[PDB]
Amino acid sequence: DVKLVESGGGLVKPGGSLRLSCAASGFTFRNYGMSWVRQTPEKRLEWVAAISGNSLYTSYPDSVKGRFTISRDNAKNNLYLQMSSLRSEDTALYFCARHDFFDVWGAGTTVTASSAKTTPPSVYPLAPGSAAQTNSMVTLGCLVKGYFPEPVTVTWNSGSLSSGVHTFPAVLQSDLYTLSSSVTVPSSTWPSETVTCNVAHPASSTKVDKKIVPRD
Amino acid sequence: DVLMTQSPLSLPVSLGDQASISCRCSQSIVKSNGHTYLEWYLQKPGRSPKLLIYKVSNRFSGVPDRFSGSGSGTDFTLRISRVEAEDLGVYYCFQGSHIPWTFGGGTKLESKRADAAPTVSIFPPSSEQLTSGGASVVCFLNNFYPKDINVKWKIDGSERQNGVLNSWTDQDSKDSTYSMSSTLTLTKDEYERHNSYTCEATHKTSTSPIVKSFNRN
Repeated sequence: DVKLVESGGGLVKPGGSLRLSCAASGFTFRNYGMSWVRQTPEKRLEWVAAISGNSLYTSYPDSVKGRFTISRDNAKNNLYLQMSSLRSEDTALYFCARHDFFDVWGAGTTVTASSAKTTPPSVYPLAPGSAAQTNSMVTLGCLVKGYFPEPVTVTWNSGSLSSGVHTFPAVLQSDLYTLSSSVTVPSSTWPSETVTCNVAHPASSTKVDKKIVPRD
Repeated sequence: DVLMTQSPLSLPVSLGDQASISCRCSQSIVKSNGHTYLEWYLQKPGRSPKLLIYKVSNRFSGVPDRFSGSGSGTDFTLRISRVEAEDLGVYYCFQGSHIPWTFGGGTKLESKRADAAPTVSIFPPSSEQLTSGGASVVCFLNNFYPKDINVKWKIDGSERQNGVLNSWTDQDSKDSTYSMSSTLTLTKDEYERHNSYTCEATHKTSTSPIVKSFNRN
């Protein structure tokens, strides 16, 4: 099992610093060139830095030269990316990748560079408009509003209610994220059986459980 | 920099049919050793990219015979003969011939299915959001096909395009449908000045406009 595991991704203010790590296993690390490749929120992939197996040779695109420094500790099976004087343009998912043109990629670690402040979400329940309606199925929801940074985690009934759910991508409206999640159940099972959405926002160290009750 | 341009941006295909994706480069990617390091990656949502083709035409270990690469000059093609569900995701071309190494912008490979009308649900602002001075009206248009659907909001019968945020899920793996969320955010005062709130689902030729309404009272 050849593995690359990234870590060290966080929220940084513009002008701030961050060091990412990439732990490798399943191969002789010093034998392979390594790169960092970022994926932007628009999902463009961008090659960011490369280093030789032996550590002696490095390259960078001009857009990161003098800001980012790639290194490796072969004795530790670790690749590093030291990022400094960060701007919002650097906000991305940062992948660690191995040269054969990258045949092995890590899962990535998220970096976000922003002057916007860490903010817990407000969680609002979405119960059907007061009129009792109607068919076999009832759609309920939770509205998760005004948090920063990403991500949030949304579950239903602690994860035991997994079928029939749509959790939508967050949208950024002036410094803050809003997301919603829908769940559809047999109309016979609600409100007789409780439906609760659980929202976690690790950045703010917050969890909120919001039981969906019929409105009056 | 070699700019890599992919077309199309998105490609709906019926399972078991052929797909071909093009990648153009702004300049030669023949490396000085005579070789062309054109690669294709597949990225599935939730996952990291996976190598499928290297050096224009060589299938990476484990990659099925249905994937092939062609090309030479500034134009390169990935063909998938007979697409399966496991093949769906975003395809990226990549040149490793000249530093900086560069990626194409990606091509989204999607499955075709029968057209499906959305299930539409409208929600008033919760009482909890009102105590804080806000008012969002939420509309879910769930499990529809194709991806492009028109959502229209009306307030007391008058169209509102301004305070609305839409968000779309990735094509559902099990049923191949899309779902969408539409949010109309208003102040509490603005909300309390109006009565009928309506969320409307249409195509542009679809003779079935699905309307969902509430009156705040």
